[PDB]
Amino acid sequence: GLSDGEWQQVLNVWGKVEADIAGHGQEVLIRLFTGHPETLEKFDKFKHLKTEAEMKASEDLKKHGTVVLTALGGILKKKGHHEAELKPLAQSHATKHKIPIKYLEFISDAIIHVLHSKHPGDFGADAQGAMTKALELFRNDIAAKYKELGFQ
Ligand code: MNR
Repeated sequence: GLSDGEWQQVLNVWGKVEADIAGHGQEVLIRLFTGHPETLEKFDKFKHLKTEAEMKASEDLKKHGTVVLTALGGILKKKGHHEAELKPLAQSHATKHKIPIKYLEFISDAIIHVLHSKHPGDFGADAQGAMTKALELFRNDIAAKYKELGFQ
């Protein structure tokens, strides 16, 4: 797990996200979609978005970004005690949305990129280490649920 110090770093970084949840959410999804276009195909509501301009101009994409990061923030603030919060997410993503764990790796990487991009020089080595651990933990706990379900 993460140490108390590490959790404190994670939630300190998360302060940045909470000052502009929609802006961070939007940039994360744009980073995901642009770098990994196959991921767009998992969203019937975003498949029409043929350019990054269209993405940036989509109010509904920003709205979804807010839903996404609010859910992740809820999870993070549990500091690893997130079984109740994580289980239904794991299950909807495997069973309904059919999201391979690879795409969760992609979005983890996107969050790290976006934090650097929006806060250059203000996302230190220790912070990146802590946030990365927290995201791997999220990812790994989801992967356990995927295995249970036999979802690939
Ligand atoms: C590559 C694609 C996917 C990735 C990566 C991804 C990563 C993440 C993620 C990681 C930080 C969090 C937190 C996250 C959280 C959500 N997510 Mn998710 N998600 N996610 C979807 C694709 C993806 N998610 C799709 C598709 C829906 C349904 C969208 C619609 O309303 O049409 C959805 C829906 C949701 C919903 C709405 C409730 C539900 O359906 O369970 C939440 C909350």
